[PDB]
Amino acid sequence: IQKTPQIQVYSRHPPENGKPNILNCYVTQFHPPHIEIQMLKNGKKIPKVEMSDMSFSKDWSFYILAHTEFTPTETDTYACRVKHDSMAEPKTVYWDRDM
Repeated sequence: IQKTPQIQVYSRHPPENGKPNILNCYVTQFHPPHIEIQMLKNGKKIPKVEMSDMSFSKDWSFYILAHTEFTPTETDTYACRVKHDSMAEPKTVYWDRDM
């Protein structure tokens, strides 16, 4: 049947407040390919998000990478929100600084 996405949210480099960085949302192991991915800053969709082409895995699933430039601060929250038919509602995964 439908396969549920695995979602990994991570920065390129160890985060330092006030230093520009790249935030990534890597979504894997989903089927069918229809999916909606948003990267969020304080709950608001980030307008400048780059999406890789979607690829297919030999384990019978699709994967894709969203990323954006960001500057971490003490108070800003970042997340990736993923809507897929395998799930009853969109899943929000927070960037975890305790990472």
